[PDB]
Amino acid sequence: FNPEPITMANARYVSQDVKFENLTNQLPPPLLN
Amino acid sequence: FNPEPITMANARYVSQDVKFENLTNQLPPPLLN
Ligand SMILES: *[C@@H]1O[C@H](CO)[C@@H](O)[C@H](O)[C@H]1NC(C)=O
Ligand SMILES: *[C@@H]1O[C@H](CO)[C@@H](O)[C@H](O)[C@H]1NC(C)=O
Repeated sequence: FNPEPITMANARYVSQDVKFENLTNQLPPPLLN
Repeated sequence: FNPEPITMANARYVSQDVKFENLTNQLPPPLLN
């Protein structure tokens, strides 16, 4: 257990899913335009 | 053995490490902003 910032080093792009959280604040850089 | 240019087709983003090289010149295209 070690909380780290979310980047493309540990995230991958996937398709839309209804279990996925819908974020409008503090978007991680992968999810930020 | 066949040296080819470094691109995103053969490189993946990883987290910071102390044994990684520190590049300031001729940065590969994945490492330019
Ligand atoms: C996120 O959005 C999808 C599509 O609107 C919705 O089905 C789902 O209930 C929402 N909530 C979360 C956080 O899963
Ligand atoms: C790269 O730079 C960092 C300082 O941010 C240093 O800790 C590390 O040893 C350097 N790596 C090499 C192999 O030069």
